[PDB]
This record gives sequence, C-alpha cells and structure tokens, in this order.
Amino acid sequence: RHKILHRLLQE
Amino acid sequence: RHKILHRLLQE
Amino acid sequence: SHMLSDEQMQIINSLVEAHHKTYDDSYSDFVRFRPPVRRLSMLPHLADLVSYSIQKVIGFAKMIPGFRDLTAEDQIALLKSSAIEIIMLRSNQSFSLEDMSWSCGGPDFKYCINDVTKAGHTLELLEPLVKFQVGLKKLKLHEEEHVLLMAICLLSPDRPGVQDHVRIEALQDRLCDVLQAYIRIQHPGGRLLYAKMIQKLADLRSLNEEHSKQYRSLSFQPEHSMQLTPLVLEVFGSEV
Amino acid sequence: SHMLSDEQMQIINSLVEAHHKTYDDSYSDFVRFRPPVRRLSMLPHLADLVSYSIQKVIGFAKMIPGFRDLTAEDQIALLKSSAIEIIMLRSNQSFSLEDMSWSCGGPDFKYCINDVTKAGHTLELLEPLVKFQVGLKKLKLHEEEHVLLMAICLLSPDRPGVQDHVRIEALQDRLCDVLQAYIRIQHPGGRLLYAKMIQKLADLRSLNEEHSKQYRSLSFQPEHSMQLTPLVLEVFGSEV
Ligand SMILES: CC1(C)[C@H](/C=C/C=C2C[C@@H](O)C[C@H](O)C2)CC[C@]1(C)CCC#CC(O)(C(F)(F)F)C(F)(F)F
Ligand SMILES: CC1(C)[C@H](/C=C/C=C2C[C@@H](O)C[C@H](O)C2)CC[C@]1(C)CCC#CC(O)(C(F)(F)F)C(F)(F)F
Ligand SMILES: [Mg+2]
Ligand SMILES: [Mg+2]
Repeated sequence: RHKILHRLLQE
Repeated sequence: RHKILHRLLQE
Repeated sequence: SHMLSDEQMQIINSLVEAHHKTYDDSYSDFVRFRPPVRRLSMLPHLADLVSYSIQKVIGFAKMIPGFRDLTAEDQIALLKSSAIEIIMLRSNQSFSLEDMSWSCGGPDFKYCINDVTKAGHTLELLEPLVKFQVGLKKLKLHEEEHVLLMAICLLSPDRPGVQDHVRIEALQDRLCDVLQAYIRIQHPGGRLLYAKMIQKLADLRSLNEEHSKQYRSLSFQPEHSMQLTPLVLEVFGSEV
Repeated sequence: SHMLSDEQMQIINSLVEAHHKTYDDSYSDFVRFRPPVRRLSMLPHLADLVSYSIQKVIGFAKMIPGFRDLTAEDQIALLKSSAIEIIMLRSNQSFSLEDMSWSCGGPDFKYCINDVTKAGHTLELLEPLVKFQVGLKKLKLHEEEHVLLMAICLLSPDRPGVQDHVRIEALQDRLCDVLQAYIRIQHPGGRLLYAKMIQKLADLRSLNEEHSKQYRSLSFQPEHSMQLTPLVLEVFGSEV
C-alpha cells in the first residue's frame, strides 16, 4: 500500500 | 496477523 | 472472621510476583525511548512508553493463572481490547496527586496533561483520565488488590473478538473472589472498596472507547502513524 | 575547451541546493533517535538512523529535476529499490578514512563495523561496505559530482517494479551528461573519474542485494522487526 511513502512523496 | 503479539505470547 | 484459602493465596503470590517482575519503580528503561520534546512533539516518546508498557502487560498476563491455557486467539483478543486499560491501571503507580501527573523521573519523565496533548490526544480523554487516576489513587489499594484489579480487568469476557467467553467469565470470577475475600480479611475499613473497584472497571471502558476513537484518527494520518511502533500498530490496529 | 550549458548548470544548482536542504553536517538530529547501545543492541538506534535517512533521501529525490513528474508508483519503485544505495552514498560524507567509520559525533555517534553487527548485519556486508566507502572517499568528489552520482543512482531504470523504464532511462542519461561534462570542464585531473564513478554504481548493487538478503532474515524475526520503524518496514518490505 505504501501509505507513508505516498504521503511523503506528496507536496 | 499479529505476528509480534504471537511471538511475545510465546515462551 | 475468615481467612483466604491456600489456592487463593498462591494466586496472590503469583500476581504480585508477576507485577514486580514487570514493573520497575525506578523507570530506568525510559532513557532508551526516543527522548521527549515539549506538531505532535511528544508522540515519539509516548509511543515508546506505551509500546514498552504493552510488552510489560504481556509479561504480566502470561503469568496470570489460567491465561496461558487460553487459545492464542483469545489471549490476543483479550490483550488487544484491554491493553490500554491495563496501562492506565498500572500507570497509577506513577501518578502523583501532588502535581496531578505521572512522575517517572522529571522534569524529563514527568508527564502532564499538556504533554499528552503534544502526542495527539485531547482533554476529552485526559480530563476523565486524571479524574480516574485521582479517584483510584485515593483508594490506597494494597499492592495485592492493585494486582488483582489488573488481572480482573484483563480477563473481562466482554471483549470484542473473544471466543470461549465462558472460560474467561469463569477465571475472572475466580479472581473476583480472591479480591473480595482479601478485602474482607486483610483490608481494615474496606467494606465498600470492592464496589468502588468494580466501578473503576466501568470507568475504564469509557476511557478505552475514547482512546480508541482518538487513536483511530491519529492512526489514519500516515505522518503520525509513522511515529508509532510496530507493536502499538499491531495491538491497537483494526486488523481482524 | 568547453563550458556547461545554462540548463545543465541550473540542474547542478538544484541538486546541490537539494542536498544542503536534506543533509546536516552537524548531525544534531541524532539525539532524537533511540540512543545507541554497544542481542541486537544497536538495532533500535540504527533503525532510526536509516529511517531518518529515508525521509531525507525522499526530500532530495523530490527535488531531482524530473522525478516529481513520474508516476507515484515509479517514484515509489525507484525509492524502494535505491533507498539503501542512496543512504550508502550520502553516508560517505560522514565516513572517516582515519578510523574507518562514520563519525556523526562520538563516541556516541561514531559507527564502527562492530556496531552495525549489533544491529543484525554481518561482515559479508560490512566488509564490502567499508571497502566501498574507502574507495569512494579517495575519489575526492566535488560536492557537485557527489550530488549527481546520487541523483543518477536513484534514476537507474533497471529497478524491479519500474514501469515507464524509458522515461527513467532518459532522465538518468541527461544527468549522466551533466556529470561527464562537469568532470571534463571543472575537474582538473579527472579523466577516468567518470568511469570510476559509474563503477561505484555497480558496486552499489552488490551491497544492495546483500543488504536485502540480510534484511529479509532480520525482517522475518518478529522480535527484531518490532525494533524497526514503520517507514523502514514499508520501504524495505516485500509489499508489492
Ligand atoms: C501518557 C499515557 C501513556 C498514560 C501514562 C502512563 C504512565 C506510565 C509510567 C509507569 O507507571 C509505567 C506505565 O506502564 C506507564 C497512560 C495512557 C496515556 C495517557 C496514553 C497516551 C497515548 C497514546 C497513543 O495513542 C499515541 F502514542 F499514539 F499517542 C498510543 F496509545 F498509540 F501509544
Ligand atoms: C550503519 C548504516 C546506516 C550506514 C551508515 C551511514 C551513516 C549515516 C550518517 C550521515 O552520513 C547521514 C546518512 O544518511 C547516514 C549505511 C548503511 C548502514 C551500514 C545500514 C545499517 C542497517 C540496517 C537495517 O537493516 C537495520 F536497522 F534493520 F538493521 C535497516 F536498513 F533496516 F535499517
Ligand atoms: Mg465479577
Ligand atoms: Mg549512463
């Protein structure tokens, strides 16, 4: 799912 | 799955 | 007028020993947690405090007479649902009526309501919490009664996910006996104590429920859940 | 004999600025990691070091010209596969040929091979690692070349999980150009440098592969995986 990664790659 | 819990409840 | 039976007494020796084995009045292990800081600044430190406590609550649980013979699933189910309650009960040991906080060192390991707020929780939880801590502290429980209340809270058959809710109901009753008997025999001036104690269990459910809702919200925000620990995520997660 | 183009140069300003924004030569944030301890005693501290680094590598990546325009999936795919390599490359900045270790403070934040062993890794990894760190340090890369090598490593199209492996191949080539040009123009005495640098990328794959295997083993042992952080678990996990 990579919830954290998606969130950090978000700006 | 509770892998960690199962592991700690194990002796 | 009476006197505990041999069996009941061996149970008390087990719970008390179990607690001593899983609770340090020096709080020396806190230096290994991510250091506190006063957005959700205290989240890392408190996540580690809670996580460490779950590890300790599990150790205690495994030593509650009867628990080890349950199905891993029910052990898990019981731990998962009561974890937070057991942590609140044992925390009383560090709560100080003086400054209305948990003092496990200080000023670094002294936890005020404000601090818990910097970890993502509100007064909707902290308000009843301290109130509960105060009322509970006032009861001046004997260590024996403190350990029983914890063992009793954990074996509450009324937990979502529990299977054999009949064997759990039994064990909790066996313990409720030893607690009642003990107060009647070893507790001078304790006639309404038992009632006051079972009532605390009820107050725990409200605190639990509140915590769960507040936790769920924090849990869904990845920038915050990433500060939690794997065990906390597992124990408090919605995972079936 | 030449001189970089305006476009290439703006790229260098972006990577260098990006690195400055995501790398502190004071290592002051390490005091917030779970304190080191010298079973897998260093695991908690190093897990936090690595986790923090991934957060930093992501920040850098987001500033690599072109990356933000990829599909979240490819960004993830690239981050996931190269993460560990980027961390090894940037770690060089703290590596000391003197004592053959990463010195980010000390003696508390000085990391020797022994320490990494207390985190669950073996000499099968650490041996080539320090060797790589040494050889890399000897190259005395200009900051500009150091930042390019990192941006180039991240855009390696040859990563498991990558989709549009053609747009990635393109971008990595654009960067390989700026690096080649830069060394020819700004690097006195650097004629075989480029070759030496691309070779380092190849050595990275071996270190990555080794790390992955060693990580997988650690990962499957719940008593150890419980010491990791959610982001590390996510980035290095087998999750599709
Ligand atoms: C601040 C708390 C940890 C309280 C303090 C208790 C004190 C002690 C010291 C000593 O007596 C030994 C005891 O084991 C623990 C109990 C619940 C609390 C309010 C709980 C605070 C919390 C929380 C979380 O929701 C998060 F961290 F995410 F915000 C968690 F549940 F996910 F972790
Ligand atoms: C000890 C390491 C972290 C090395 C040291 C690098 C140094 C620095 C300091 C500064 O230059 C800023 C940089 O961002 C990081 C690189 C890889 C390493 C050997 C990696 C050690 C590791 C590991 C793990 O497998 C675990 F923790 F579980 F064991 C993890 F990957 F899951 F985390
Ligand atoms: Mg009852
Ligand atoms: Mg190339």
